[PDB]
Amino acid sequence: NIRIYPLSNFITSTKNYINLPNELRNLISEEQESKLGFLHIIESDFKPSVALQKLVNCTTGDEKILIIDIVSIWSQQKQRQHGAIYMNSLSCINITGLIVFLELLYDSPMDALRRCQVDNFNFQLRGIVIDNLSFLNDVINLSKFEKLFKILRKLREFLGCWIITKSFPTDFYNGIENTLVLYPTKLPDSYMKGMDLIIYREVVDGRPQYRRIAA
Amino acid sequence: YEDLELITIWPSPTKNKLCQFIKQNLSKEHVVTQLFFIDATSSFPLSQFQKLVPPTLPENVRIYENIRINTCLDLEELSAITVKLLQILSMNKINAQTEPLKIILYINGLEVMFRNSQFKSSPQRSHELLRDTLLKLRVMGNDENENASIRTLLEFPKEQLLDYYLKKNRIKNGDSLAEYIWKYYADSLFE
Repeated sequence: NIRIYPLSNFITSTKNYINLPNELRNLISEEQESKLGFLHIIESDFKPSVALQKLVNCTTGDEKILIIDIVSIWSQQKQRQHGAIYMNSLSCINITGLIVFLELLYDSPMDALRRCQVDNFNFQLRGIVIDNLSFLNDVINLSKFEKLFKILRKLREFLGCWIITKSFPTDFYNGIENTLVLYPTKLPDSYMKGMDLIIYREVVDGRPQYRRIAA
Repeated sequence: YEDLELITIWPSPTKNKLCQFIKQNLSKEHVVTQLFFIDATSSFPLSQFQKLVPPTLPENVRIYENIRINTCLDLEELSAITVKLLQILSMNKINAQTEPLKIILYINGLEVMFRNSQFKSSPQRSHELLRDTLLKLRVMGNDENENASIRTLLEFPKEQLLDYYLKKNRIKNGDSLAEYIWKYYADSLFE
């Protein structure tokens, strides 16, 4: 029954981990960050905050980030970066198409990546980013978001990518003239319970401050 | 034309500035530019447009043939127009196996369309159809195809964008549809 492990087991992984930018240090211990695999950011910004940009524009070498760009910001011609692959499709702007696409990515990464116009497969998929889960928004909503979480968790187990998602804060969900009127965002716990770090961005003056939400 | 963002809000443009924008953009050479003007009131500034861009001058014939007018009263009818524009774009891209097609989709009165649907359906249904149509228009305008493009402009009166003008330096119950779009769907606002 004795187990003796080479130390190299504890320092080697088949998984990628999220490397927080400065804006986000001092939120979790060094042990906690040594292993961020799922990060959710809540921010009121349409476009990505500078911390989100920093998390994402984080390509080492032959490494790529797949950006599922529901909002059509990151894949715009003037915004595109070399370290990213993009999915920006009318087949992938609602939660049913997104899950079909992510299921294909798990079953047959080559086929799914072909949709994103990847000619060559010479790279490690380091991360998947989905922007903005608030646009995928009963009790059937709970079902679809757990299904989304479960496929993203399977993806991380098989491919090793980390996952970063974004949503708008509670305000967006009030709707136009408050006509649609926990966390400071309206996503189910079937999703949020899965996050290793939930970050919230707010402006308390005209200063944006990032805080952990261990809510 | 490629100055334009995927979705731009134009607050309270004067009739003269709007006519001038249409005249400059639809007279570009070596491209086919069309304006689809979608409005909830049938209030295209025709009388001013005719003064600035006289239809009796032969150079102006094509501009008038490349403006398309629709009166659209709710989000259901806007979603149907968005279907037709996407059929036009798709078929142009296909047939491009010839001058590029450039569409400027200009929607005035979107807050009135939202208000109509909202009263005919539900708050959830209204916001869902608004969301589907704008996300679709973004992916459409973001397509890297060189043979056919679209760019959308949304007109709103200034008084519906107070969060913008007050930021850029009141009593409020939520965002107006203009403020909500400025925050959640539009790339920029052009004064």
